[PDB]
Amino acid sequence: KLQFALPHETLYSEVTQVNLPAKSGRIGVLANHVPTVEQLLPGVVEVMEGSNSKKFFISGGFATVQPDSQLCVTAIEAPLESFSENIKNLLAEAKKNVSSSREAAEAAIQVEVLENLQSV
Amino acid sequence: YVAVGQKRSTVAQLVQTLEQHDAMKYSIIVAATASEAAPLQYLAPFTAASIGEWFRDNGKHALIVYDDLSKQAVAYRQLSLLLRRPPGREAYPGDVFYLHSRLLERAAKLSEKEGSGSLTALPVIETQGGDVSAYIPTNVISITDGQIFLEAELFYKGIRPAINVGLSVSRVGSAAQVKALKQVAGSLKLFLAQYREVAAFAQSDLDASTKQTLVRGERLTQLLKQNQYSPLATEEQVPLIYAGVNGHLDGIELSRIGEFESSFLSYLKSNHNELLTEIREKGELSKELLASLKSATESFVAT
Amino acid sequence: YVAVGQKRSTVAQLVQTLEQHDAMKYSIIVAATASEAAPLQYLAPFTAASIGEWFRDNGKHALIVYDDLSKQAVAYRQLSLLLRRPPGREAYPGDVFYLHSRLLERAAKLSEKEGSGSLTALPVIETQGGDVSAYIPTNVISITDGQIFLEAELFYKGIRPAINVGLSVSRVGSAAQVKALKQVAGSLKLFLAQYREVAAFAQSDLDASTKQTLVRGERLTQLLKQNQYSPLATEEQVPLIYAGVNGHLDGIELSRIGEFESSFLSYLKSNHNELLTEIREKGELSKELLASLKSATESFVAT
Amino acid sequence: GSDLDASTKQTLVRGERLTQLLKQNQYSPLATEEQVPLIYAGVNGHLDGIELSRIGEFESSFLSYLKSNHNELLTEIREKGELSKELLASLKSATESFVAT
Amino acid sequence: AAVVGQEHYDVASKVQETLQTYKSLQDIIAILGMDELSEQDKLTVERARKIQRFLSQPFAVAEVFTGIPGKLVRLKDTVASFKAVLEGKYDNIPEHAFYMVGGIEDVVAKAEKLAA
Amino acid sequence: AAVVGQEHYDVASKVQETLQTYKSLQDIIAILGMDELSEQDKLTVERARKIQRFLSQPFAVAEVFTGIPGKLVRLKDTVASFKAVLEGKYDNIPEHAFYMVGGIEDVVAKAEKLAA
Amino acid sequence: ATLKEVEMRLKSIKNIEKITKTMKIVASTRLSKAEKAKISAKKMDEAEQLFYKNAETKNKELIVAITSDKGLCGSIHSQLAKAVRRHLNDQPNADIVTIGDKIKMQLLRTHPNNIKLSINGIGKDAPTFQESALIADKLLSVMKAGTYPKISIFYNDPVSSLSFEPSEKPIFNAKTIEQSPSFGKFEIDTDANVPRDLFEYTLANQMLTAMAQGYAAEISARRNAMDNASKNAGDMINRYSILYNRTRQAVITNELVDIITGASS
Amino acid sequence: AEYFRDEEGQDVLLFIDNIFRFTQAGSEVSALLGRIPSAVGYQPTLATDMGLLQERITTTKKGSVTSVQAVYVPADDLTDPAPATTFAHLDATTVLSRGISELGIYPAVDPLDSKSRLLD
Amino acid sequence: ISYAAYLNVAAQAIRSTELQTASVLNRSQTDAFYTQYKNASEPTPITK
Repeated sequence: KLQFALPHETLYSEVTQVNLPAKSGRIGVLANHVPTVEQLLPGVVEVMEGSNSKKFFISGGFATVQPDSQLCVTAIEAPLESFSENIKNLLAEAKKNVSSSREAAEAAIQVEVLENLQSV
Repeated sequence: YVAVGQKRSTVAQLVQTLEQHDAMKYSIIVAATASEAAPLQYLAPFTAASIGEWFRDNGKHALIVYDDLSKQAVAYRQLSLLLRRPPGREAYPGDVFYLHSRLLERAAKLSEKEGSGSLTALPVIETQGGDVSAYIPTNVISITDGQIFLEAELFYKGIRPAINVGLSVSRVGSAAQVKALKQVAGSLKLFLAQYREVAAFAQSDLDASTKQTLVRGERLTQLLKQNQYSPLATEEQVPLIYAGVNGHLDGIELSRIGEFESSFLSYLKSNHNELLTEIREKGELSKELLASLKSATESFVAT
Repeated sequence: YVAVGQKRSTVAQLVQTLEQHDAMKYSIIVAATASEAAPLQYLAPFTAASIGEWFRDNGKHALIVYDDLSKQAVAYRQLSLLLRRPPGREAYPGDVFYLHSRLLERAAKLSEKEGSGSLTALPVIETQGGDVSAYIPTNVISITDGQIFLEAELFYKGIRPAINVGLSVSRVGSAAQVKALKQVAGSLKLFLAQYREVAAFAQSDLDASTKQTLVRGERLTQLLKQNQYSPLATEEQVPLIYAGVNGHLDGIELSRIGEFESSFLSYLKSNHNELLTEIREKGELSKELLASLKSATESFVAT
Repeated sequence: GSDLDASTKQTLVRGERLTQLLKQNQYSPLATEEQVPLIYAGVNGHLDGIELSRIGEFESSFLSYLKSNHNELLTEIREKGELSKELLASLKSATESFVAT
Repeated sequence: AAVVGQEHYDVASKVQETLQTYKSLQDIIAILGMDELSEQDKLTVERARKIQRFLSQPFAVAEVFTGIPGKLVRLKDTVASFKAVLEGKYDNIPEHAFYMVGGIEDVVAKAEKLAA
Repeated sequence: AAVVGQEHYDVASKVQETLQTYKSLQDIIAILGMDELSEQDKLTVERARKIQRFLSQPFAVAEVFTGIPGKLVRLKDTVASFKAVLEGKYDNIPEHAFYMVGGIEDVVAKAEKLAA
Repeated sequence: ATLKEVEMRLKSIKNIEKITKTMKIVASTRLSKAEKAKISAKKMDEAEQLFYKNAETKNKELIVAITSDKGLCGSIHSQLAKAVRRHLNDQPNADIVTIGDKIKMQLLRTHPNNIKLSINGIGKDAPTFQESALIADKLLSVMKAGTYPKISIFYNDPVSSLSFEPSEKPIFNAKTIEQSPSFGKFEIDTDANVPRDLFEYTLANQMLTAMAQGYAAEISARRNAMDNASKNAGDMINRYSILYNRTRQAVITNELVDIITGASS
Repeated sequence: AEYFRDEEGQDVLLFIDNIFRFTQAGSEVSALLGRIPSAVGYQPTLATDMGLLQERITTTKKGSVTSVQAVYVPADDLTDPAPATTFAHLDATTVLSRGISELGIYPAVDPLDSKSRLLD
Repeated sequence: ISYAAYLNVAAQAIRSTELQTASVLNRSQTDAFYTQYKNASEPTPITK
C-alpha cells in the first residue's frame, strides 16, 4: 500500500505498480518488492493503481519500501500535468549564471532541472 | 431659519449663500444675532414660531429650523439669574425644560378638520464635548421625536455629511419615507449595521464573510459622501442606492465610486430619463421599473 | 424591628410573616413607613431606642435592628434642607455624623453593677452599589465595631447569605462566641482568607500545594451556604464546622457537600444525640467530646 | 510587551544613564564648573557603556579625577563660561581617560 | 474647494485623512504593532510621520527660542510641496529630514545634510 | 541617611523602588498574564510580592482578634531582616511563608513549618 | 479632573478591550490555517518515522529549539525556556541553536556560551520547507551537524487545543543510522551515500514537522491568551465604569454646592 | 383608580408613562418653590412624594389597583438617585428588549432580564 | 552542496509550465536572516 506524500499535501498516504527514479537508476515497485531505501533524484514518477495511471513530477526526496510492504515515498513537492517553455527561457538564464559561479551548484541544479523538464 | 447667537457676519454669509442658491424665494430669516439683547434672544424661537403659525394655520406647510436652541438656553439663563429667580441644574433655570417643551410642541402636522397643514421643525443642539448627559441636551433629547447625531470624527475622516447614523434615530421615520425609496432601502439598513460590527476586523487576515461585508460597506460609505451645498433630486437618489443594493458598486473600486455616481446619473439621463421621470411621477417602484433599472445599471457598470 | 422608609405593604407582609413564625410574642415592631412624614422618620429611630432602653434597664438582654439608617439619612437630609441648613457632603447635612452617633451609642451591654442589660444594635445600612467609600456608609462603619458586608455577585451565585469575608469584620465578636464554636471553628476564617488568596491567582500559574488548599477552600465555600428562613441549632453547627475544619470535605466530593450536611445531622441524631446534648450543655469540647465527635465524624464520613 | 530593536535600545541605554546622572541628595548643591563635565560625559555617551549601578561611583570618582589633574580646566570653566575649542578637546580627552579607570 | 479652489482643497483633504489615519492606527501600533497592519497602511504611517515633521518648520522669532531661522514659504509653493509628499515623490527622504526645516528645497537639502 | 544611617536609608531606597515598580506593573498584570511580564521585571515582581507579604507583622493587641500571637521585632533586627530579603537570601521560599510573620528568622522557621 | 482622568482611562480600557476582542477573532482565523498545515506535516513525518522505527535506530550533544519570534503568543516562549534550562542540567556543555527570538533571548541570558547559531524571521510566516531546509543546510555547514552523536530538538507540542506542552524529541544521527540494529532489512548499495543523505534529509524533514507543531502551538496559545485577555479587560471596564458613573454624579454635586453657596449669599 | 377599586370593588391596572418625568416634574416644582435642590438636582421631597404615589397603589380588601410604570433610566445610568428611588418602589421588572424582538420573539420581553421579587 | 540543499533548490526551481498557487510561491521564497552566534557574541545576520 503506497504512501506518497509531500509536506504540502499527501498524495496516496492498493496501488499496483509505481515507477520511481532513484540513484540506483530506475526502480519499479510491484507487489512484494524487497524492502529498500532509495534516494529519489529529481524525477518523473508514474503511479499505476490498477491500469489507471497518474503521473507525478517529483522534486526528489527519499523512497523506502518498508518491511510491511508499505512504499513510503516522501518528496518536497510535485502531478506531471500541473508542471506541464517559459522555464526553458529561465534555464537559459541559469546557463548564464554558471559563468559567474552555492550559485554554481544552483545553476548546475538548474541544468538538472532542464534535463528533468526535457523529459517532459 | 432662526439664526440664534449667530454673528452678524455669519448671517451675512448665510444671506449671500441663500441668494446664490436662489432660496430667498421661500426663506424667512428671523435673526437674533450674537450681540442682540438677551430678551430678544430668549424670545427669538417663540417669535419665529408665531410666523410659522400663520403658514400652518392657513394649511400651508413650512419648516422652521431652530439653530441653535443651545444658545437660546444660555440667554434664558442670563435672564433668570439676573432676575434672581431660583437657579437650577448647571446654573440653568429651573423651568428651562418647561420653556423648551412649550416651544417644541408647537410644531405639528395639523388635523384633517383644520386642513392638512404642517410646521415641520428641526432644532439644532450643540454638544459641549459630546456630552449627551449635559442638562440642555438631555432635556431636549427627551422632548424630541428623533435625533440626528453628527460626529466630528467622521468629519475629520472625510465623511461629509458627518452623520453618525448609528446614533441617529427617527421616531416617525420610515412611515413618511418615499415609498419607492423605502422599498430599495431595507437592505441598506442591514448592510451598514453589519459594516459597523465588522469594522474592527479591518485592522488583517480577513475571513470571506467579513471581507465581503467590508467591500459592500466601504463603497456605501463613500457613496453616502456628498459635497456640501449640493442637494440631489429624489428621482436620482433612488437609482444610486439601487445600484449599491444590487452590489454592482462592489466591483467599482473606491476611487471610482465618485466618478461612477455622476456618470451613472448622466447615463441614466441619456439612456433612460424615461426611468427617471417614471420614478419621479409614479413615485412607487414596480417590478418592471426595478427590472429595467437593474439592466440599465448593469450596462452602465460595464462602463 | 425598626422599619424606616419601607412600604406599608411590605411591612404588612413582614408582620404577617412574623405571626406565621409566631415570633410576635418575643418581638416589637416600630414602624415609620415611606408614607409617614420625614420628620416622623427623623425621630423614628430615636423613639424606638427609648423603648429599648426600658428593656435594657430591666436588665434584660434585647436586640434592636434599625433597618435602614440610610433612609434615616435621607429623612434628616430632607428635614435639614427644608430647615435651610447649608448642605454637607453628598447633600447629607453637616450634623449627620452627630445624628448617627447619637443614635447608635445608646445601645450597649451595661456594667454588672448597672445590671445585666444589653441592647444589641445591628443597624442595617443599604448600600446602593456597595459604595463603601460613600459618606453615609463610611460614617456608620466608623461608629460601629464590626461590619457584615454582603456581596451581590455571590448572592446571585447562591451564597445566601453572601458574606464577603474580606469586607466583614467583627471587632469584639470572637470573645462573645461560645467556646464550642470557637474551638471547632478555630482559624477557619483565616483558612477561607487563604481560599480567597489562593483563588486570586488560581484564575499566572498554579501549584499542587495551592490546589490542595483550593480544593479544600472551594469545598468549604459549599459548606457555608444556607437556605433562607431556615435557622440552625448551635449544637448542630458544632459538628458541621468540626467536619470541615478537620478537613473531612476533601472526603466529601464538592457536589455532595450539601447532601453531606443534611445526612450528617440526621446520622448524628439517630446514632447518638447524647454527644450533641453534651456539647450543648458543656459548651466546650472536652477531650472525650472531641474524640466522640472525631469518631462520629469519621463514622458518618465513611457511610 | 514590545520587543525593542537595538537602535531603540541604544537610546534607552543612553537615556537610563542620564537619569542616574541627574540625581542629587538633599542639601548637596554642586558647582556649575563641575556640572559641565558630567553632562559632557553623558551627552557624549561615554557613560552609556558604564554599568548602571556604578554610575554614582563614576560620578563621584570622575569629579575627584577632575579635581586631581584637570583643576586648571575647572578654573577655565569658571573664568570663561563658554567652552572653547581647547576646553572641549581637553574635556574630551579627560573624559575618555576616565571611562575605564 | 471654491475659496482656495479645488486643488488646494484636495491636497489638504488628502493630508487630513492621512493624519487622521495615523492617529487612528496609533492604538493598533501600540498593542498589535507592525504585524496584522497592512504594508499600505505602514507606508501611510511613514508618510504621516514625514508630514507631521514637514509641518515642523522654525520661526524667525524662535531663533532665540530655537536657533534655526523661520521660513516664509509661499502658499502656492506649500500646496505643491505637500502635494509631492502625498504622491510619495519624497519617500526616499528621511523623516527627520522633514523635521524643523522649510519647503521642499530645504527638505531635500536637510536630507543631503543628514546623508552626510 | 544622617538619622537612621546610610545603610538604613539605602535599604529604604530599594524597598521604595521595588514597590513602586510593583505598583507600576499592576495594569500590565491585570490586562495580560503575569507570565507575560518581562523576565527581569518578573523577578522584581516576585521580590515585591514577597516584600508585601513580609511587611505584615502580627500585633499583640491584634493577637486577640487575629488569633495569631503578636510579634515585636527589634529595629536592629528589622534592618537585617529586610536587608537579607533585598539580597534575595531568603527569596527562594513561598509568599505564604512571608505572610503574617515576624522577623526573617521567623520566616525561615515558618518555611520549615510550611514544608510540613 | 477626576472625571476626565477617569474618562480617558476608561476609553483606554475600552480600546484595549476592542483590540483584545479583535485579536482573539483574528487568532481563530489564523488557527484554522495553522492546524490544517500541521496535519499534512505530521503525515509526512510519519513516513520517515516508519523507517526509523523498523530500523530501531536509538538517537557532543546538540540542542535545537523552536519558538515564536514575537510575543503575545502566551507562555510558549518561557515554558520552553524553562524546559530547555532543565535539559541543560542534563548536559552542561551543549550548543543550543535557537530558532526563534523569544527562546533566543531567554536561553542567551542563562548560558552565554552555548548559543552558537540562531535564526530570525522564521516565526512571522507559517513554516515552509524552504526555511527548514536552509536552516538544516546551515546546521550542517556552520555546526557540522553529523558530528554530534546526539541531537535533540525542542518545540511545543500542542497537546490539546487549549494547551501547549513544551516538548523535545531526539533527532537521529548518521553514525547511529549506520550501526542501528536494523539497517540491513532495508537494502541499499555499498556505494551508498545513504547515511550522509538520509541523515540530512530527515534533518530538515523532522525539523519542519517540529516547526509545524510549534507554530500551531503558538497560534493556539495566543487564541487562548487573547480570550483570557478579553475577560480581564472587561473587569477593568466594569471597575472604571462604576468609578466614572460615581464621579459624574459627584461633579454635579460639587457644582451644586457652589451654586447653593452663591444663592445663600 | 381608587374610585374604581374602593367604590366599585374593581381590580384595575394603572399605567403611568415615564416616572423619570414624574420625578423630573416634581424636581422642577421644588426648584420653583425655592427649595434647596438636593443631590443630582432632585427635590428634597423626592422620596416622600414618590412614596405617596406608590403607597396609594395597593391591594385593598375591596379591590386592587396594580400599576405598571415606565422607567426610563436617565443618562442610561441606574446609579442616579432618581432610579434608586424608583427601584425601591418596584416589585417586579419587565425588561423589554429589541434584540429579543429581532429574534422574532413577540412578546419582546427579555427572558433573562425579567426578574421579579414575586417569584418564590 | 548538502544533499537536502540540493533537493531544496530543485524543489524551488520545479515550481516554475506555471499555473502555480501563491502558497507554493511563498513556500519557495525564504524570509530570514540567520544570526550566527559566537561564544554571547554573534557574527553578522547573513540573509539565509
